[PDB]
Amino acid sequence: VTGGSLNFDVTVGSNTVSLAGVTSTQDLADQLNSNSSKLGITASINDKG
Amino acid sequence: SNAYETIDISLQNASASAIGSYQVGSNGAGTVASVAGTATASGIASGT
Repeated sequence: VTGGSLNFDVTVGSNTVSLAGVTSTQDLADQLNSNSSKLGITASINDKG
Repeated sequence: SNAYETIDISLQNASASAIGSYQVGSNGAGTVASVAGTATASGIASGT
């Protein structure tokens, strides 16, 4: 990630969202975990990132 | 003990996600809403 954010769309089955502010592994993990309930997925970050 | 003498049972599709909840009939539901929930000149008109 250099010079800007990696804003992208998240499509899972029927419901579909588009996150923003994608700059690192942890940021993604966090916003997906906040949004997993909507998408019906399980965003889990391990000790190794 | 007779043919086709049965008991119908229609359990819910799921207690899972979105399919089961309050169904949203709202203003900006489809694309965008008219006078209801916005400013306008004439206002709420007639209708049935």
